[PDB]
Amino acid sequence: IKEMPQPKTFGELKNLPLLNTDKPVQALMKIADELGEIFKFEAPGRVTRYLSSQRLIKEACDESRFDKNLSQALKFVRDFAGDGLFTSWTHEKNWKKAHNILLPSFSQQAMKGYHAMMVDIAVQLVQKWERLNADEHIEVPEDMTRLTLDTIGLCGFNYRFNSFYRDQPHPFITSMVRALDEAMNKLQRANPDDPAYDENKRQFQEDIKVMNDLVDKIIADRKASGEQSDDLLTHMLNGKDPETGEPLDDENIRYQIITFLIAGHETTSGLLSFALYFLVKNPHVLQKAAEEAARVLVDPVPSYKQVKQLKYVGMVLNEALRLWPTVPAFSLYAKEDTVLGGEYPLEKGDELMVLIPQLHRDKTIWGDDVEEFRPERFENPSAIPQHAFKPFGNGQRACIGQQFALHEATLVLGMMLKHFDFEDHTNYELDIKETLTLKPEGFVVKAKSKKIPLGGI
Ligand code: HEM
Ligand SMILES: CCCCCCCCCCCCCCCC(=O)NCC(=O)O
Repeated sequence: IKEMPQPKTFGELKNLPLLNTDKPVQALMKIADELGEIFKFEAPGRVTRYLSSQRLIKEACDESRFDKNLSQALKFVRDFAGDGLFTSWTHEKNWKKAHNILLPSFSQQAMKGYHAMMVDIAVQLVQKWERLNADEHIEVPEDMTRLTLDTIGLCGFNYRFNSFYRDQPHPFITSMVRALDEAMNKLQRANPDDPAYDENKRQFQEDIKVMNDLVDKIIADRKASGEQSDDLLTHMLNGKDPETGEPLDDENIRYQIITFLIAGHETTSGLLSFALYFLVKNPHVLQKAAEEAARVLVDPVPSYKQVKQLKYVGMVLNEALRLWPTVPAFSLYAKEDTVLGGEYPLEKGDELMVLIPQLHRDKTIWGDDVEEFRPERFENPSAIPQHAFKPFGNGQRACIGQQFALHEATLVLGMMLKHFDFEDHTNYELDIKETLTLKPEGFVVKAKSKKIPLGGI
């Protein structure tokens, strides 16, 4: 047994005020650098322990001892995501039921079926950039969000957000971002119901209505449609769980739609933005990735098999996920009393937070050069020790859309690298914006076309 390190306190508020920053994860990473593999974080009537080492996180990932917990951030997101897959407890009937009903939507057969629609949106991104004038630059995260939101909309719901037809935000995105920002900001509130937050509450309810009005539109579009679809929404509306034999009810379907539109694009936009950022900051790595894209993507538009062949692009994405996993943490609770790492006693119900970016910087696993961007670390994924690399979470509660995200991002990054040479024209200083999720803010580049014709579709 050992005393646990803990950061600075603010009297009766304990550690709570440390979350009074617009960059909490980054603040927690700095605390982990100072305190080590584990530290306690107290708030009035609440406590959790932040883990940063693979040695302790591998134990936390033992599902016989710990189950997914809804962190305070997820409890706030649940106000609009309900018992959708991301914010449901493992023991709630609707978690396994929806998991069984929707898993087929991420099968290899399904991925092959989404490919053409991913190409449709990727072609729109490449055409936008080909059409820019000499003077112009690209707002990277903004365009990656256009791409990822449209891709989940089309592949998952046969709905076109038509984001490339807009210069300003879709009300959905504005409301989604503001809702996630509010959840993050509520983390530091000692008195959530003080009147000074009435405006925040009013705005939060307004943003939730906007998201629900969009769900209404997607559902109306499907009912009134003639096109026969067999996508995510088809399974949500018609699929039956093999175990219970039951389909989802209307309320849960609405929560899944909101969940998938948000989880199904926000983090992929972050991944693509960080990958491009690292590529322009590491010229030799960008050269290797571009060479592979040119060599592999020999047709007017990429085939599904060709995307699977973009090995180095895939390594680039994994190395971007290592340094800046866009869902930066996940939470666990102890199923029963147990001892963590042979020295930290936990009582049944105690919470743990896995700080993924810190796990990914564990020098005892990766070597000392953890801050370097080296895709080659992922040349042979099998040599990576179990539970050392966890950008998609753990076990039965791991990311259900992992393959969708990586196929979309590999396809798009491959096409980007094939069609343009990129320039960090402002020598951009990394600024990571936090809204629970992480993404570069203000990242801009110039893309000079290689003038390679694009195929139809
Ligand atoms: C590279 C982009 C992505 C990253 C880094 C990511 C990361 C994660 C992580 C860390 C979790 C576990 C959360 C926890 O334990 O609290 C998770 C869960 C989940 N993700 Fe992803 N994700 C990504 C893309 C996607 C996409 C594109 C979709 C939709 C197709 C998606 C849908 C989900 C859902 C529905 C869950 C909840 C699964 C369950 O518990 O049943 N994710 N993701
Ligand atoms: C409905 C799908 C929603 C997808 C959004 C995913 C975001 C999940 C982010 C995980 C939490 C980020 C951590 C924020 C900082 C922190 O340590 N908070 C402590 C806490 O929330 O208890």
